[PDB]
Amino acid sequence: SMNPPPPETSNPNKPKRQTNQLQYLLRVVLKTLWKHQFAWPFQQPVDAVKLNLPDYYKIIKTPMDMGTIKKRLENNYYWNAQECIQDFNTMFTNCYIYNKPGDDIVLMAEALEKLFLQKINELPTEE
Ligand SMILES: Cc1noc(C)c1-c1ccc2c(Nc3ccccc3C(C)(C)C)c(C(=O)O)cnc2n1
Repeated sequence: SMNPPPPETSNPNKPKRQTNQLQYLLRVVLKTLWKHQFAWPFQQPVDAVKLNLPDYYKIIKTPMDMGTIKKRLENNYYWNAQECIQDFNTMFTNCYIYNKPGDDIVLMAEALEKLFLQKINELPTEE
C-alpha cells in the first residue's frame, strides 16, 4: 500500500471546459514538453516504491506529473488555463523541494521548466 492513489484525471462534480488557451496548453505546451529528451521521468507519477524513496510521499503531499496533466487536458478536466499552469508549476516545485540542487533529475526539471516558460509566454488571448 506504499504509493498513494494518483491525482484524479476526471471528476463528475468538477465543471469542465474547453478554451483556446487550454487547447494551446495541450497542442503546443504539453506536446513540446512531452517529446523533450528529459521528459520521461515526468511522464507518470513518481513510483516511490519502485524508486525506493520511502519518504517521497511524506515530503510531497501535492504530487503532480505530466501524465496526469496530459489526461486532464485530454479529459477537459480543467475550467481554465491557470489550473493547468498551476499543475505544471507544482510538478516542478515538487522536484526542487524533494531533490538537492545539482541532482540530475533537477537539471532535467530545469530544462523542461525553461521550455515551459518559453511556451506559456506565448499563451494566446482567451477566445
Ligand atoms: C520526477 C521526480 N521527482 O522526484 C524524483 C525523486 C523524481 C524521479 C527521479 C528519478 C526517476 C527515474 N529514474 C532514476 C532513478 C534513480 C536515479 C536516477 C534516475 C534518473 C536521473 C535517470 C531519472 C525514473 C525511471 O527510471 O523510470 C522514473 N521517475 C523518476 N522520478
